[PDB]
Amino acid sequence: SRRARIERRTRESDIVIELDLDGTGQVAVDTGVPFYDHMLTALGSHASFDLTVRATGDVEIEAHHTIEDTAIALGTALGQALGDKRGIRRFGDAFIPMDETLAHAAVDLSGRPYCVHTGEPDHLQHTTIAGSSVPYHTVINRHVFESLAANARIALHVRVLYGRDPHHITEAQYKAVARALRQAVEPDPRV
Amino acid sequence: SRRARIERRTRESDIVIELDLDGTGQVAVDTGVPFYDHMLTALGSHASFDLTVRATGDVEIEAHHTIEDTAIALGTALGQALGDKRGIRRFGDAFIPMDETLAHAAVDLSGRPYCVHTGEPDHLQHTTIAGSSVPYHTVINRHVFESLAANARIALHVRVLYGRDPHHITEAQYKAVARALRQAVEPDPRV
Amino acid sequence: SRRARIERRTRESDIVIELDLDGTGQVAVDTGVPFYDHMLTALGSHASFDLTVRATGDVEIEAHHTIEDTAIALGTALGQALGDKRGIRRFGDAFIPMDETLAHAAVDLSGRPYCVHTGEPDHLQHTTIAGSSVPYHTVINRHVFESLAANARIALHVRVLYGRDPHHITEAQYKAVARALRQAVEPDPRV
Amino acid sequence: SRRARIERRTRESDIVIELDLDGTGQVAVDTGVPFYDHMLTALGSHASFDLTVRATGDVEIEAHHTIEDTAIALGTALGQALGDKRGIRRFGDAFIPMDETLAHAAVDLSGRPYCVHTGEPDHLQHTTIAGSSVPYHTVINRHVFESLAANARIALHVRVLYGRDPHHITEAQYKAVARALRQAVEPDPRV
Amino acid sequence: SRRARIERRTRESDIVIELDLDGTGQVAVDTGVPFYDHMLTALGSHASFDLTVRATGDVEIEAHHTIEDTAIALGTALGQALGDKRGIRRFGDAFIPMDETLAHAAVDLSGRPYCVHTGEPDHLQHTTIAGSSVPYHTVINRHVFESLAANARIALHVRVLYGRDPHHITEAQYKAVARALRQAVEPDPRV
Amino acid sequence: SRRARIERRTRESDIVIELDLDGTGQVAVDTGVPFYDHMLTALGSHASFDLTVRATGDVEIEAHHTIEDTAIALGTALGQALGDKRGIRRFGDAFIPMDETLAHAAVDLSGRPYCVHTGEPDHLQHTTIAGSSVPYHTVINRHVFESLAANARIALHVRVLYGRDPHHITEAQYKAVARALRQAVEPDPRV
Ligand SMILES: O=P(O)(O)OC[C@@H](O)[C@@H](O)c1cnc[nH]1
Ligand SMILES: O=P(O)(O)OC[C@@H](O)[C@@H](O)c1cnc[nH]1
Ligand SMILES: O=P(O)(O)OC[C@@H](O)[C@@H](O)c1cnc[nH]1
Ligand SMILES: O=P(O)(O)OC[C@@H](O)[C@@H](O)c1cnc[nH]1
Ligand SMILES: O=P(O)(O)OC[C@@H](O)[C@@H](O)c1cnc[nH]1
Ligand SMILES: O=P(O)(O)OC[C@@H](O)[C@@H](O)c1cnc[nH]1
Ligand SMILES: [Mn+2]
Ligand SMILES: [Mn+2]
Ligand SMILES: [Mn+2]
Ligand SMILES: [Mn+2]
Ligand SMILES: [Mn+2]
Ligand SMILES: [Mn+2]
Ligand SMILES: [Mn+2]
Ligand SMILES: [Mn+2]
Ligand SMILES: [Mn+2]
Ligand SMILES: [Mn+2]
Ligand SMILES: [Mn+2]
Ligand SMILES: [Mn+2]
Ligand SMILES: [Mn+2]
Ligand SMILES: [Mn+2]
Repeated sequence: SRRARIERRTRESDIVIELDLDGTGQVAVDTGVPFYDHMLTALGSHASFDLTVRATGDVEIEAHHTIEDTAIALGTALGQALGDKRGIRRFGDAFIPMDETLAHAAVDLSGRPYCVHTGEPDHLQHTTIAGSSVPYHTVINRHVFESLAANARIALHVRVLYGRDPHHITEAQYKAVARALRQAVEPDPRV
Repeated sequence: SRRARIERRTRESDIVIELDLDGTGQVAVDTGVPFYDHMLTALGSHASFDLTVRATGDVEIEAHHTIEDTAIALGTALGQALGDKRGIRRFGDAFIPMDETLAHAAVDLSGRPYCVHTGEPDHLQHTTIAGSSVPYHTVINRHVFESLAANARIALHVRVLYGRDPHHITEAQYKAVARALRQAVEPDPRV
Repeated sequence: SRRARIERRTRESDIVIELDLDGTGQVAVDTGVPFYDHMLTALGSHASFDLTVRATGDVEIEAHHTIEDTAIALGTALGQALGDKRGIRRFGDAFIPMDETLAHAAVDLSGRPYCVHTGEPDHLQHTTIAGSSVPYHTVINRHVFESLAANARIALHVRVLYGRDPHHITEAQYKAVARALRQAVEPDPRV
Repeated sequence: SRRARIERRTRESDIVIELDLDGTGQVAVDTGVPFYDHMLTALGSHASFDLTVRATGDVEIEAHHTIEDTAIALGTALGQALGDKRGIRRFGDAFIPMDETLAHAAVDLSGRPYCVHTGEPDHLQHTTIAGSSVPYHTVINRHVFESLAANARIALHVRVLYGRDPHHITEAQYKAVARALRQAVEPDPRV
Repeated sequence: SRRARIERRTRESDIVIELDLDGTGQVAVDTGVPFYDHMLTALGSHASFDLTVRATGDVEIEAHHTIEDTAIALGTALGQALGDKRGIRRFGDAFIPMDETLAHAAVDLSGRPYCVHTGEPDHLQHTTIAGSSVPYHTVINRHVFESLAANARIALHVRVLYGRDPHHITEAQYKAVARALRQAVEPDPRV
Repeated sequence: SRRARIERRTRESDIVIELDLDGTGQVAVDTGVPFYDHMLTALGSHASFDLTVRATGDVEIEAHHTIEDTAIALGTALGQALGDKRGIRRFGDAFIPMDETLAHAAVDLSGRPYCVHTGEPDHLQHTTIAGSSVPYHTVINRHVFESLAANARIALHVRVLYGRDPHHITEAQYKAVARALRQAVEPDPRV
């Protein structure tokens, strides 16, 4: 009903997105960038989407291109699956506490494409989250939310009220966008 | 059931308000102040009210008196239609992104009359929104929310988190009050 | 179903808590600290809990010990009654206007124990709310929210956006925690 | 062996102190000032003294005189019970965390009478801890430590590294003095 | 006598902790995060615990989850092994110089769960300690001490008085917690 | 058992040190610099060393050379007497109140040579302590602690928390190093 399959094949990467807005958190994400996988799994789960994301890109250079193309593809999927947007809440927002962190997101689904990202501590502009694989530079967080908003054609405002740990600060934001989405996407029993 | 008809006839103006709290956004507003009409149409629509507003006043002087009397009348209608206020959510709030702007409103419907309006950029104290008709001075925004809160006898807190365009800044606030209202006015399945 | 009875007997005090998460605001609180009684009655009521709190302690010293033990016991009750936490909203938040005051609370019920309390004016660190009985020092507000979060094992973020009156500032916070709780505790029709 | 009984009868008050340095925390304190009782019970207990304090004074005026005379008497008892001070550690110190508070105390038992009290937040100069009885003004904390040091004829340095709650800030200090005392008073197996 | 075995199996990780408070520094730690292994080996050794820690987690994402779960499990073990806490010193503290660094830790074992971490230079919020394996982001230090304190249900105050090298700054803190623990955990010959 | 005899013959001075770590404060110090004698007598006594120091140098120039050579020799003695350092506490620290002054010292005996000296008031960089004999310039305090740490091959951190009198400020530091030493040097019943 509200589903979309998006294939995005660029020089730098290969993306397949399968999205059902009216899901139960059946989410599977593999991008070659494990922390990104973790963030997108949280987003799909907490938005109660069913979501598959398969992506392979030029991670030898760094995660940037793959992360960006994936977000673009995902935003495109979101718009398509939304369709005419009639009968929905339209607006949604959510606060996410995560230990010391508090993040917030608000959305207007029928609003024009726009992203405002504020409150993220300055050290996240040069912070790396690294494991045994391809690392994630948190400076990309903004890029993701902008790409997503621009291709879903929605208004997305993401705020960090405060926080210290970069993992918490980032996950809380992704989760906040997710629940904001979940709320806004739901059928509105009055309109 | 939760309806009210208010007629307010002063030296400066003539107002008729017809309000149904449990509506579907059937809204018709004509005050002689087209931007005000636009704001009140948004308020009624996004609050899921059914709302008629017919007003004629001394617009040769400026919109102030008509805008004020209308808000007073509308607040009075809101209180009357609310009645004993039993069984309702009581509290409501809403975030409204509008391009670069983010506005918020929170309400307590059984709280004592009170309005706090904060965060609006200083240039809105002397900004005019002008078209082919009677203009709207944004400095009035505050006046409207205060008049509304005082006559509905509710607690109304309106915030602009940030914003640049005066049209966006104002509409986002009106819309925020609307959805806050809509939430608070709804029947609460537990109380 | 989601109920708990907690008895907490220390050197300083004696506490009995009876808690039903799925209640209708049937609340009875007696701690020897009337303003605390007032705050906890508001918390239980606005959270739509059914709640009994009977407590006797060393109020000759001051309210601190009794207030603290009670909050610990109450948090313990909340955790127990929550049980495995499956099927619930998990996240909740609420804004509470109270005349000039605006307070907010956000919760993550499956999050790790954590409390962040911010925005409370400095004069509440040495303010007393006094009547004909045992007085309440508002500096304790923080202590209460921390104790509650630590023993329910949840993430609790409480904010005062602004305010002047200490009674309003405190009640608005207690009420905000209550509605945040109420939301987060509710069954989620999708998970 | 290291015991002392002190009776101090002034215009303002009546004090009896019974002190055994080599005790097990058998402590009983009654001054008419319940919070003071609580602080002195903690001091005796954590210092592993056996301690009886019976005091009646002019509490209609306020606790000051009684609190002061008691501390003087207690310091006098400490000196007497110490006697020639041979064979002891002489020096002692202790850190006391108490939730958000951290306090410290260091002592030189054979040093000349001296007290330095630092780091206590400014609002404790006008803070009251009040219950159902005679209240305790925290501004007195300093007075107590000075009186104690002057009459035991020792060097006593009390610090608050940080803290917020006045009950915690005060109790942590009393407890810190207690454990510092306990350490310094102990027989030194080398001297 | 004072031992505990804790198994903690989450989505993100698998932890087994074996803890004897009354040990001789027989410590074996393997978490997949070699620097963490180094820190926990120092903690167990300097606390004179006997300690086994076996942990496997989602280090492809980064060390965070594994580090956190391990600390939670370890804190839980500490509490269990502590049992009723009767007859012990209760309080402990230790200074650790490490070349240019000076760190301190103080504990109250019967105090309520609480952690205050202060004095760590700002560049440790975005510093990485990297070798041939999974890296360690020092921003996590705080997270570890908080998790540990919350699950052992103790008061833990960790301070860096000063320091420059992140390895020294971190190890000195872990070692300080260890010796503070060791002291506080010991049988008290007077209580 | 843990003893050392050091003879240090330079152009500027002649030093003989006899050191027993496991002593009873049998101390005799003669350097031609009476205040230095006083400081070293305090150090040996409060460290419970047995210590003989005989030194003659070029005091016509000033005390510097003799004070320095003596400290070097003493540090060398400390290291030698320490030997393999097995079975000892390793870490030690001590607070020394002295009227208005509070000083602290912490040591790591198996740590690499390092000295950090902080908190000493600026006027001690040009202060003289003078009597009927060769004077002592307090600026040398630092030099002494550095020389001592470098030749004993230990980590020595000396702090003045506060103080006014240069005699007190200096003696408190020497005494603090002494008790820190005494603690760290003692046999550890667990390692
Ligand atoms: O909190 P959640 O259960 O949604 O997620 C698991 C959580 O343990 C993990 O994502 C995380 C916790 N702290 C940083 N990352
Ligand atoms: O965004 P809405 O569809 O609620 O409203 C129409 C919108 O295009 C218009 O009100 C507006 C857009 N920017 C300023 N004003
Ligand atoms: O506002 P409520 O009806 O939830 O509560 C009664 C209210 O009148 C009282 O609690 C109060 C009003 N101002 C300070 N305290
Ligand atoms: O922490 P202790 O057990 O020494 O003391 C009891 C404690 O619960 C009480 O004195 C207190 C706790 N917070 C303020 N006062
Ligand atoms: O100082 P210890 O012997 O406890 O630890 C060995 C030490 O050489 C090593 O842990 C280290 C030294 N500097 C940074 N790390
Ligand atoms: O305080 P002690 O007994 O360790 O030392 C004697 C003391 O009287 C003397 O060293 C001194 C006192 N004030 C400055 N110097
Ligand atoms: Mn890009
Ligand atoms: Mn907000
Ligand atoms: Mn995570
Ligand atoms: Mn007007
Ligand atoms: Mn418009
Ligand atoms: Mn407390
Ligand atoms: Mn009230
Ligand atoms: Mn006095
Ligand atoms: Mn207390
Ligand atoms: Mn975490
Ligand atoms: Mn210190
Ligand atoms: Mn190391
Ligand atoms: Mn030199
Ligand atoms: Mn002297």
